[PDB]
Amino acid sequence: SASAVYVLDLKGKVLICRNYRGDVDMSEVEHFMPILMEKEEEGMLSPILAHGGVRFMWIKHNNLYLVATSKKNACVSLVFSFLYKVVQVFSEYFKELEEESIRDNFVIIYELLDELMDFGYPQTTDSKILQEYITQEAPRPPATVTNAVSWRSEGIKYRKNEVFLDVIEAVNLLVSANGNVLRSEIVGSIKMRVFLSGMPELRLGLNDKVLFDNTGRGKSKSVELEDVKFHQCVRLSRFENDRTISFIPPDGEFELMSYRLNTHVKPLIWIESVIEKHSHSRIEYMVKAKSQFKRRSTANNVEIHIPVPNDADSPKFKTTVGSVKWVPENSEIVWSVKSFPGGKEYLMRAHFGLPSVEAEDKEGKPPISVKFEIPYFTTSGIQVRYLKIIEKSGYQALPWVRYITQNGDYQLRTQ
Amino acid sequence: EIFELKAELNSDKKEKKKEAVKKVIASMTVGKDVSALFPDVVNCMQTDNLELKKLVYLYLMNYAKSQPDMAIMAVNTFVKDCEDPNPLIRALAVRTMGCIRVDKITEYLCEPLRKCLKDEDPYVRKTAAVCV
Amino acid sequence: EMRILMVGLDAAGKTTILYKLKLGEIVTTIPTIGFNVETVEYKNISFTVWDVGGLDKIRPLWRHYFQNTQGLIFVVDSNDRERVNEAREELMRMLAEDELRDAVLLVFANKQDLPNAMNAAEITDKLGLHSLRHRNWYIQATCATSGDGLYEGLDWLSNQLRNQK
Amino acid sequence: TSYDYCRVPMEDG
Ligand SMILES: Nc1nc2c(ncn2[C@@H]2O[C@H](COP(=O)(O)OP(=O)(O)OP(=O)(O)O)[C@@H](O)[C@H]2O)c(=O)[nH]1
Ligand SMILES: [Mg+2]
Repeated sequence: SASAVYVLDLKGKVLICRNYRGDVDMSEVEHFMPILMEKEEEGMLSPILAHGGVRFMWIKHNNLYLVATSKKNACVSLVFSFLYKVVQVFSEYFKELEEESIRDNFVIIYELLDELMDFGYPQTTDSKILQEYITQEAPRPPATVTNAVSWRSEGIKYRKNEVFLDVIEAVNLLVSANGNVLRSEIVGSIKMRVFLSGMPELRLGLNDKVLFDNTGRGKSKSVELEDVKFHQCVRLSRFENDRTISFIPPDGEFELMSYRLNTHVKPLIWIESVIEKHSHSRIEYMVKAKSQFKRRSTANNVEIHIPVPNDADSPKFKTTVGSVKWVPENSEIVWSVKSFPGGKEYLMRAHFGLPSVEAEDKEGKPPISVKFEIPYFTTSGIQVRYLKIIEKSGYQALPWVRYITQNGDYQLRTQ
Repeated sequence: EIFELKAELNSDKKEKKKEAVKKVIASMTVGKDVSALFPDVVNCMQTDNLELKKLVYLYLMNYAKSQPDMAIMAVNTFVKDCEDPNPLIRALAVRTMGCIRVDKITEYLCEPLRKCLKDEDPYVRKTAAVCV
Repeated sequence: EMRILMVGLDAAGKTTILYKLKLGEIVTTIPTIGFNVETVEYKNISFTVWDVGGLDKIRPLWRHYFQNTQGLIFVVDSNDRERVNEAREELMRMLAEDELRDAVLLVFANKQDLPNAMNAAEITDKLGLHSLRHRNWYIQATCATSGDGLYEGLDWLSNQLRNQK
Repeated sequence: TSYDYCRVPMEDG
């Protein structure tokens, strides 16, 4: 129950303001950045700032503090998911989100912040449905805003009827400093690109372990879905009954399902390293990179980052495969190898200098974090199986799919 | 300086008052003290255009407490705008009726809100539900 | 092209004859708390009409159209002899301004379908319209549901506006 | 989209 949805600058003046209830006075926005500094410098950097009986919830985009005030007992995750959905809607309109937009596209953004919320309540937050009655180029509102099926306005027609599925692996990993796996989980996300005609219905075929166990085919290759969180479009009770993903799809880009399993198959890229940190002289990185997966796939454009001392100097990089640039902006090396086959080992040996006079504060030990990406390969073993198009017309659509293996936060610890 | 803007506001041409109200809410965006421009932007409100009345509703919302005595001159326009075939302007007038926090105003605002409760198109119904 | 008002005491029929001039209808109208504005394209002159109601709390709210104001129409309510005295005092309170001197007067004798109403000369006697210096005034009998006398007042107004052939 | 797609069966009854 926000009382004023704010967008501030990085200083503390108002880019755009939109109050609803009168519970928070408009003068109360002026205290936000001093409270931010006075709570940030003492370890209490919290998303819920406090000013007497007036609270401050906020998220931080690149140049923007989407501040959301409240005075009573606000439902908090409501307001934060409201603010992230406002961020995603504005990124659907304005492909970048800066101060150049807000102080100049203020014709339409006040109307958006009138539409999204009344008396503190998020009510109509789909981007595509908000497009067809809020334009920057007005009729009656579409009934899709009022209708139960609220993410697909009827009357959409394309000449062909293409549906593109993108299955994205994102391996999260955190290997400890001894050489063992702490956590090998996989956050997978199926992102679909749907161009269909009318009001269709799709039923997705997965090789689920649970659906095969309800059928009687849990002895072939299947995926153990430890948890799945679907989009709003999937009728969840039909999934609760017999693992059935029934949904009226949206138009264009959307995220279908956000699953999260565990997998005790080996890590994809192994990073053994040593650090001979001689004091006040130099440092050595005899790091090796082997791949545990099969010898058929190729890892595109990997970026094996290794954090270095903050004030090192005169780098040398004797490699065998792949370029190095030393990036002192974040004080990191970026060991990049473009074409990376499976099962091979590429060795790299760096060598720096280090200052004589020691620093005032210590530097911290950030982790190695690689940025690999592999197509046509899944570590999970998940395969999509079927996708039925249901339509009163009845036609031949073309469901296309590809398999992407990426990283999530693929960190490996250092010494 | 603002007398020039009030003179643009007291014109009769559409593309003058549209730039006038955009200049008013551009001053209100950075928070320039435009509170003396209340009693004449109330006049340039009953318009056929829709991208303009959202800005005037925005001005009435942001300066409702600011002019507690002059704010009576919107209620007949509210009960006119809550009687339209296009439901968007009705529900817009409804969700602006509720945010105006003046006790002298809310005396006359009950019966059009009652009429907008039992309306057909569910947009204004769910908007009047929040206005309750 | 020229602007005009319709002010006066409440329930005098001014919004009724306003929307009768607009569409040609007698529609349901509440007692007017805020304002009304329409436009009437008559004889190639758009009569921009600004109604301000006559409730007791909104009678001090007349000055905020009196900035940049060209004309005036003061609609009386003939059937209220008790309220015509305070209507005259409100009229003189309006007519005692340094800003309203370009506005000509147009009194519509309204609701002239009852025998309790006065004729178009007795209202002049009750108001004292002969003592109006710098005021081009003109009385006319107007009825709402029939519509007679409205366009005669618009004719006299159009004679006041243009100064040509 | 330099990674090219593959076609899945539609019905799989
Ligand atoms: N019989 C009859 N009744 C009339 C006539 N003209 C006006 N009335 C009555 O007078 C009432 C006046 O209606 P309005 O026009 O809304 O009142 P107003 O003069 O605008 O006063 P406010 O709305 O308060 O500013 C109407 O409801 C009618 O019932 C008429 O010509 N004949
Ligand atoms: Mg009236």
